[PDB]
Amino acid sequence: EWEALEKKLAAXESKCQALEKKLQALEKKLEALEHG
Amino acid sequence: EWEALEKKLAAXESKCQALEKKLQALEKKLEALEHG
Amino acid sequence: EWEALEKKLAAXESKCQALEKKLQALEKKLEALEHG
Ligand SMILES: [Zn+2]
Ligand SMILES: [Zn+2]
Ligand SMILES: [Zn+2]
Repeated sequence: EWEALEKKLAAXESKCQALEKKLQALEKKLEALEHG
Repeated sequence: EWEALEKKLAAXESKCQALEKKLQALEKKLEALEHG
Repeated sequence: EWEALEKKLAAXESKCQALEKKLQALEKKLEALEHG
C-alpha cells in the first residue's frame, strides 16, 4: 500500500520530532538538578 | 527494494516506540529527584 | 517520489539512532544524581 507507506513515514517523522523535543525538555530539568 | 523498505519502516516504528517508553522511564526517575 | 522516500527513511533512521544516544547520555547523568 504505497500511499499508506507515505503516510506512515510522515507519522514516523512527527513522532521523532516530538521525542526530540521531549528529550530537550527533560534535559533542561536534569541540568537544573545537576547545577543546583 | 520495496519489501526491504516496508520492513525498514516497521523497524523504524518499533525503535521509536521503544525510545518513547525509555524516555517515560527516565522522566519517572527525574521527577522523583525533582520532588524529593 | 520513490527516491525521495528512500532518503527520508534513511534520515529517519539517523535521527532515531542519534536520539537513542542522546537518551543514553542523559540516563548517565541522571544515574549519577540518583546514586550521589
Ligand atoms: Zn550539566
Ligand atoms: Zn516535576
Ligand atoms: Zn539508578
